[PDB]
Amino acid sequence: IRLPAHLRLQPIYWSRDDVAQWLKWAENEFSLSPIDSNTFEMNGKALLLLTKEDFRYRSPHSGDELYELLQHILGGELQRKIMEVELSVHGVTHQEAQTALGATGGDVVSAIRNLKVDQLFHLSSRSRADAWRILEHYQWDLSAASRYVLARP
Ligand SMILES: [K+]
Repeated sequence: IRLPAHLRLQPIYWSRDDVAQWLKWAENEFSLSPIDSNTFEMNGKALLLLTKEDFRYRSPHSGDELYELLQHILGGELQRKIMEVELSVHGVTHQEAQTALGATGGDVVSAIRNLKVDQLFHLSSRSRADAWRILEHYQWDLSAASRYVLARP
């Protein structure tokens, strides 16, 4: 039906109060069994990281419904992807994560690798093929690849 204010923002901006308000909205809109407000004590970012099994454990009556709503109706899937990209590539901005996912078609794996080469390339005068060499050499661990180039004699 109609989503309330604040619930219209992306889930990554949902506060812990917004999440409780979301649960209330879904309960009334979908005639769910009463959901205790202390069932998801976390903000919208955390919410996106729970698995479907986690939603079922926390709400046996409605967990799977809530997951599908959040992830596949309210845009949770893309926001989980951008958050994984941003957290897998230190130094990446949120806007940059969105841009890289779009540039790879929602392929999280390609987007992370593309940003890792960008980040390592940014640390020195070495070329992009040099940065690729060090990343491949270090099994795409950006932390170790970075320290290799920073600690050269
Ligand atoms: K590029």
